[PDB]
Amino acid sequence: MNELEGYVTKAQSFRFAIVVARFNEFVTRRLMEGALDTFKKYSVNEDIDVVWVPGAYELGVTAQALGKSGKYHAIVCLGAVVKGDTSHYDAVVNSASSGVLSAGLNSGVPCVFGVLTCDNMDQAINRAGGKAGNKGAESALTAIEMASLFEHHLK
Amino acid sequence: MNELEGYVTKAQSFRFAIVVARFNEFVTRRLMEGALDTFKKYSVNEDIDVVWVPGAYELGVTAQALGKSGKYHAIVCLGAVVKGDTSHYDAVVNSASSGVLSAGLNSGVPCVFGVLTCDNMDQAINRAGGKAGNKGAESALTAIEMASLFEHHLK
Amino acid sequence: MNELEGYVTKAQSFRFAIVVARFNEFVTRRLMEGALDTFKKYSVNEDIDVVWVPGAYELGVTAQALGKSGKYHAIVCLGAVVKGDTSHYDAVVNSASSGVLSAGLNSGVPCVFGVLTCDNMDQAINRAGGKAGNKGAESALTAIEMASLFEHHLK
Amino acid sequence: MNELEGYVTKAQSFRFAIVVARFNEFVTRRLMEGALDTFKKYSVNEDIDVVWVPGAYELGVTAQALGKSGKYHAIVCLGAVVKGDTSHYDAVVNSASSGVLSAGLNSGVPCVFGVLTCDNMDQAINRAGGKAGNKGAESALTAIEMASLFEHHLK
Amino acid sequence: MNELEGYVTKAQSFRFAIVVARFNEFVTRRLMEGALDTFKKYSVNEDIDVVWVPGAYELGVTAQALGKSGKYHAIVCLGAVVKGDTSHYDAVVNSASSGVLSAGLNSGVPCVFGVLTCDNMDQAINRAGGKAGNKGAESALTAIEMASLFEHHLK
Amino acid sequence: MNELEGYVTKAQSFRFAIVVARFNEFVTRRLMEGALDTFKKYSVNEDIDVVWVPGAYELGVTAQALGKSGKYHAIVCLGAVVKGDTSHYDAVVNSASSGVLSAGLNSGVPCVFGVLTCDNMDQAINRAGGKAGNKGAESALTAIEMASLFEHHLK
Amino acid sequence: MNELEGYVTKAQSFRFAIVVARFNEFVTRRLMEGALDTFKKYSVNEDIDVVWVPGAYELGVTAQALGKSGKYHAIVCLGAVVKGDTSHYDAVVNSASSGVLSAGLNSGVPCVFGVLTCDNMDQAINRAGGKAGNKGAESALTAIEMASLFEHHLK
Ligand SMILES: O=Nc1c(NC[C@H](O)[C@H](O)[C@H](O)CO)[nH]c(=O)[nH]c1=O
Ligand SMILES: O=Nc1c(NC[C@H](O)[C@H](O)[C@H](O)CO)[nH]c(=O)[nH]c1=O
Ligand SMILES: O=Nc1c(NC[C@H](O)[C@H](O)[C@H](O)CO)[nH]c(=O)[nH]c1=O
Ligand SMILES: O=Nc1c(NC[C@H](O)[C@H](O)[C@H](O)CO)[nH]c(=O)[nH]c1=O
Ligand SMILES: O=Nc1c(NC[C@H](O)[C@H](O)[C@H](O)CO)[nH]c(=O)[nH]c1=O
Ligand SMILES: O=Nc1c(NC[C@H](O)[C@H](O)[C@H](O)CO)[nH]c(=O)[nH]c1=O
Ligand SMILES: O=Nc1c(NC[C@H](O)[C@H](O)[C@H](O)CO)[nH]c(=O)[nH]c1=O
Repeated sequence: MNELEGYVTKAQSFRFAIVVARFNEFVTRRLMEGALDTFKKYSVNEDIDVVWVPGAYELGVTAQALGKSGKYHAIVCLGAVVKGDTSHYDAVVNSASSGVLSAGLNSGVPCVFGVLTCDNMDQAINRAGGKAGNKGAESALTAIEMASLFEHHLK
Repeated sequence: MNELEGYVTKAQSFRFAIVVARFNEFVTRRLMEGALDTFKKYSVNEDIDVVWVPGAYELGVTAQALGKSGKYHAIVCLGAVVKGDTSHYDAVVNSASSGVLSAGLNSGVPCVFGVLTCDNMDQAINRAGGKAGNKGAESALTAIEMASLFEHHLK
Repeated sequence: MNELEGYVTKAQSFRFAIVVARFNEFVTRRLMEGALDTFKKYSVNEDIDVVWVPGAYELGVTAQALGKSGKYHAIVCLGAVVKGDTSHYDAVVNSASSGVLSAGLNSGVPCVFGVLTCDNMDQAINRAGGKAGNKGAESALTAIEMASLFEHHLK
Repeated sequence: MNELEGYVTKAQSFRFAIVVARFNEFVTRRLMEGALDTFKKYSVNEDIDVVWVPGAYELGVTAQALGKSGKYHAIVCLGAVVKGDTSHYDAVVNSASSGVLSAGLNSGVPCVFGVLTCDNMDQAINRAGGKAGNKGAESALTAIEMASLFEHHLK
Repeated sequence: MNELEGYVTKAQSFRFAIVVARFNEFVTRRLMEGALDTFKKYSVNEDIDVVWVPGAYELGVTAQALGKSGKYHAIVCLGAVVKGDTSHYDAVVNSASSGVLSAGLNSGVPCVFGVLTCDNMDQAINRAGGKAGNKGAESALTAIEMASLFEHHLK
Repeated sequence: MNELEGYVTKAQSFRFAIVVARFNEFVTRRLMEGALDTFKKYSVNEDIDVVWVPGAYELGVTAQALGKSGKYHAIVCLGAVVKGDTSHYDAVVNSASSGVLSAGLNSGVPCVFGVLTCDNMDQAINRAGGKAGNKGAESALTAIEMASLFEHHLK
Repeated sequence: MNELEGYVTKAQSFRFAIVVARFNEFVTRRLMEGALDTFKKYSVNEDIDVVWVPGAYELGVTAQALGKSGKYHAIVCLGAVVKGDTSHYDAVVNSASSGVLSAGLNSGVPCVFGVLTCDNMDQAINRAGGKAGNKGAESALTAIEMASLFEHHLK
C-alpha cells in the first residue's frame, strides 16, 4: 500500500504532442482545441506540437513515430469516427484503437486514445464539450497524469 | 502550438506505390485509376508503381514488402470487400485492415487503407467516384500528405 | 482529345474572394474557415478577401460586384439555408442559386456555389466538416481549379 | 483574410427606400413600420421614401425604378403572401422573389427581399413582430449593412 | 414544306468541344468517352477539346466561354446529378440546366444538355451505356446535327 | 504507372506447400484436391507438399514453420469452419485467419487464406467446386501469382 | 477580450470547506471523499473543514455561516436527494438549491452546489464516481477555480 499516482500539478516541465485526424474536423478541431487549452490551463509550457493526419487510421504510425522520437513524454491522439453506415466504421475504429495501443506499447510512451467512437454525430458533439464533457480535454489531462506517473514511479 | 501539417503541394519529388486487389475489379480498377490520376493531378512524377494482388487479404504482406524496400515514401492500398454473404466478409475485412495497419507500423512507412468495406456493391460504386466521392483519390492525396508530413516533421 | 483541365498546384499567383452569409453562422463560419484553410493549404497567397453579407439572398449582387471589379479570378460564395419551415426556404434557395449563377455568367468570372441546402441542421453540420466532408473547402478547391482552367484554356 | 463586412453604425448619411405591397396590409403595415423604426433606431436620417404598391408582384418594377434612379443606396421591399389556396401563391411568390432579385442585379443596388412567404396568416403575424421577430426590421438593418458594405468594399 | 434538317454525315469539317463535370465521375467519364467515341465514329476530326470542370454548376460559364470563343460549332455539356438527398439536387440541376440554356442562347451556339438528372445511381448507369442507351453519345450526335443544321439552314 | 503484376504462366519452377485441416474433411479434401489440380493444370512441378493438420486453428503455426523453412515460395492453407452453433465458430475463425496472416507476415512468405467460413455446410459445398467456384483452386492460382509477383517485383 | 479565468494550479494557498448532508450517506460519503481527494490531488493544503449536516435542507444556513465567517474562499456543499416518492423531493431540492444560492450571494463567497438531484439511486451512484463521473470531485475543482477567479479578477 503505497499509492503511486501521477501528478497533475507538475505539468509545465513536460513535453507533449497531440495528433489529430482531420476527418470529422467539425468535432476534432474542437476536441483538439480542448486538449490544447487544458494543457495551458494546467500551466504546461513547451508549446505542444500538434500533428495533423487526415484520418484516424493514421494515428497509429504517426504516434508510433512521435513516440519513438523520445521527444515527448506523452502523446494524445484525437479523432472521431461516427458510425455513419458500414462495418468500415469497425475497420477504422479497430485500426485506430489498435494503432494507438501498439504505439504506446512499442514506444513505451503513453499514447492517449482520445478518439470518439459514438454512433451519431450528435453524441459526438456532446463528448466534444457538450453535456458529456470533452474527451479532448480529458485526454490532455490524462496525458499529463501518465507522463508524471512515469517520472515518480518510473520503476 | 506549432501546427505540424503535411504538404500537398510538394509532391513530385516523392515516390509512391499503389497496391490493388483484383477482386471486385469493377470497382478497384476505378479506385486505382483514381488514386493514380490524383497523383499526377498533384504534380507528382516518378511514375508510381502499381502492384496487383488477387485479394485484399494479400495487401498486408505485399505492402509489408514494398514498405520495407525503403523505396517508397507512402504506399496506398486499395481494395473493396462488399458484404456479399457470410462472416467471410469479416474475416477478410479484418485481415485486410489489420495487415495494412501492421505494414505501416512495422515498415514505419505510411500505408493508406484505401479499401472499401461497404455492404452492397452500389454503395461501393459511390465511393469509387459516385456521389460519395472517390476513396482511391482520397487515399492518394492522403499518401501525399503523410509522406510530406514525415519529411517536415520527421521527429 | 486534349484534356483541358485546371491546375490545383498553380494556386498562389491567383486572387480570390469568399462571400459568406451570416445566417446560420454556426455552420457558415465553419464553412468559410474551411474554404480559407484550403486556400492556404494550397499555397495560395494574396490574403483572400472575405465579404460578409447577412443572408444568402445577398450573395447574388455581392458576387456580381466583386466579379465585375475584375480584381479576383474566382469568387466562392458560401451560405447555408436549412429547410426550416415554409417555402421561404425555396424562395431563398432559388434566389441564392440563381444569383450565384447569374453572377458567374454576367461577370464571366467563376462564382462557386458553396451553399448548403439541406433540410435539417444536422445534415448541414455534416457538410461543414462532418462525415459528409466540407463544402466550404471543396468550394475553395473548385475556385482554384476553375480560375486556373481559365488561364490555361482561356479560349 | 480581410473581413470586408458592412457597418451598421454609419447609417444616417445614407438614403433608403422602402417599397411595400398593400396586400395583407394587416401585416405589411406592421412590417413596414418595423423597417422604418429600425432605420431611425439606427440614427439614419434622410426621411426614407416609402412607396406603396398594391401587390407583391409589383415590387419588381417598382424597385427596378427606384434602384435605377440612383437616388437610394438600398431599397427594401416588403410584402407578405400567405399560402391561402391555389398555386397562385407560387406564381406571385416567384415573381415577387424573382423581381426583387432582378431589380437588385440590374440596378446594382441592394434590394432587400423582406417579403413573407409563410402558409398561414398566423405564422406571418409572428414574423411581423411576433415570437419569430420582425422581418421588416431585419430587412431594414440588412439594407443598412448592404449599403455600407458597398461603400467600404466598393471593389 | 421544306424540311430543313441537319446532317449527321457531314461531320469531320466541324469543331466541337465537350465540357464535363468531374462529379459522379464514375458515370461522367463514361458519358464523355461515349460522346467522344461517337464523334470519331461519325468521321469527325479536329481532335475535339474536352474541358473538365469540377461540378455541373460550372457547365454554365464554361460553356459560355467556349461558346463565345467562336472556335467551336457546338459544345456538348456532360454531367450527372443524382438525387442523392436534399433539394441541393434541385439547386444544382436548375443552375446546370439554366446555365447550359443561357450559354446556348447568349452564344448563339448550340450547347447540348447532356447531363443526367436521374434519382438513383443505377438509373444513371443505364443512361451511360446501359439498357437506357448512352446520353453522352446521343448528345454528341445531337451536337453534330445542330452544328450542321446551322450551316445549311443558317437563316 | 508500371503494372507490377505476378505471372501465372511461369509456374513449374516454383515450390509450394498446401496445408489442410482434416476437420470438415468432406469439403476440405475436395478443396485440397482442387488446389492440387490447379497447380498441375498450371504446369507446376516439384510435386507440392501437402501437410495435414487436424484443425484450422493449427494452420497458423504449421504454415509458420513451412514458411520459415524457406523451402517454399508460397503456402496455401485450406480449411473450412462452418457456423455450426456457438461463438466457437468465431474463436476458431479468428485464430485461423489471424494465424495465416501472422504466418505470411512473419515468414515474409505468401500464405494463402483458402479457408471457408460460411454458415451452413451447403454454402461451403458450393465454394468447394459448386456454383460458387472452388476456393481451393482459386487459392492455388493465387499462391502462384503471389510467388511469381515476389520474383519479378522483389523490391 | 481579456479572458479572466480562474486558476486550478494555484490551489494550496487557499482555504475551503465542504458541507455534506448525512442523508443518502451511501452516496454522499463517496461524494465527499471525492471532493476531498480532488483538493489534495490539486496540491491544496490547509486541511479543509468538512461539516456534516443531517439533511440537504440544512446546507443553506450552514454554508451561510461558514461563508460569513470569512475563513474560507469557497465552500462546496454536497448532498443527494433521490426522487424517492412525493413532491417532498421537490420541497427539499428547492430549498437545498435555493439555500446554497442565497448563501453564495449573501456571503459573496462561492458556494458550490454539489448536490445530486437524480430520480433513482442508481443514477446517483453514477454521478458519485460511476460512468457519469463524480460530482463531488467536480464540485471541489470548481470551488478551486471560483476561489482563484475571485483573487485574479477580484473586480
Ligand atoms: O472513413 N471514415 C473515417 C476516417 N477515414 C478512415 C481513415 O482514417 C484513413 O484516412 C484512410 O482510410 C486510409 O489510410 N477517419 C476518421 O478519423 N473517422 C472516420 O469516421
Ligand atoms: O472474398 N471476398 C473478397 C476477397 N477475397 C478474399 C482474400 O483477399 C484472398 O484473396 C484469399 O482469401 C486467400 O488469401 N478480397 C477482396 O479484396 N474483396 C472481397 O470482397
Ligand atoms: O430566411 N432564411 C434564410 C436567409 N435569409 C433570407 C435572405 O438570405 C436575405 O438575407 C433577406 O431575405 C433579403 O433578401 N438566408 C440564408 O442564408 N439562409 C436562410 O435559411
Ligand atoms: O394575390 N395574392 C397576393 C398578392 N397579389 C398578387 C399581385 O401582387 C398583383 O397585385 C396582381 O397579381 C397583378 O399584378 N400580393 C401579395 O403581396 N400577397 C398576396 O397574398
Ligand atoms: O452537390 N451535388 C452535386 C454537384 N456539385 C455541385 C456543383 O457542381 C459545384 O461544383 C459547386 O456547387 C459550386 O460551384 N455536382 C454534380 O455534378 N452532382 C451533384 O449531385
Ligand atoms: O470446431 N470447429 C472447427 C475446427 N476445430 C477447431 C481447431 O481447428 C483446433 O483443431 C483445436 O481447436 C485446438 O488446436 N476446425 C476447422 O478447420 N473447422 C471447424 O469448423
Ligand atoms: O428527506 N429527504 C432527503 C433529505 N433530508 C431532507 C432535509 O434535508 C432535512 O434534513 C429536514 O427535512 C428538515 O430540516 N436530504 C437529502 O440529502 N436527500 C433526501 O432525499
